[PDB]
Formats: sequence, C-alpha cells, structure tokens
Amino acid sequence: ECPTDWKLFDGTCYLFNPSVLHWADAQESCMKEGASLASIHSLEQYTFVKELTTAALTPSWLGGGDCQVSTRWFWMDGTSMDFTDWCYAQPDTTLTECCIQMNVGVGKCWDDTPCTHLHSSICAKT
Ligand SMILES: [Ca+2]
Repeated sequence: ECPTDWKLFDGTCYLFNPSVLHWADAQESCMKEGASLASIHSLEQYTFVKELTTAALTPSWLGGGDCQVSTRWFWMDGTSMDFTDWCYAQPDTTLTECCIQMNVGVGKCWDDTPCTHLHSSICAKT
C-alpha cells in the first residue's frame, strides 16, 4: 500500500532520506515525491520512525519548528504539536535554532536546531 522503498505504519507511508541536507532542502526533497518532513503523535509512531534511521539512529530532521513565533510549534502536514520528546535542556525556543531534529545524543531525543545544519531526514505521506 506504499510505493516501493516507502514503509507503511498505520495508514502513513514513511521514507528515510540519508542525504545530509539543511531543513528546507530536506523538506523540498520530501515534496518532490509528494511528501512532507514527518510529524510524530504517538509512542508507536515514534518507535517506527526511529527504526527507519539506520542501526546508528542517525540524527534526523522532522517537519516541525517554532520559526514564526517563539514557543509556537507547528508541523508541516496539518497536524498539531501534541507528542514531543525533548532532550534534557531542550527546547531552547530561540529563533536561531528553531527546526526540530530527532535522534539527538545518547538519549535519541529532540533538539531545536539551526535550520541550516545538515542532517538526514524522515519524509511521510498519507
Ligand atoms: Ca536546541
């Protein structure tokens, strides 16, 4: 039920893009194949997504941030910010590091990151 290479979890198709890109390049790459950088809304979705990110659980971009107004988090896929997994000392909430990166540090958790940093990414389409 997903296109070749994409992986199904509860009605949504996901793809890991290993190419290291800034957040906007990563979003554009998802969009070229009809997708967005992913959102996360449950523990099971989160585990499924982590399992796409190589054995290394590579630090990766998600489709979230607070880049318009600090502390106001939004996803790119029309869903709301509900579930989060902030690392200790996150989020900073500063506009200079406003894009959400997952798989950060030993704890494999979220950190609001300068959007120009280069990371792999997770795309999703439903
Ligand atoms: Ca941060």
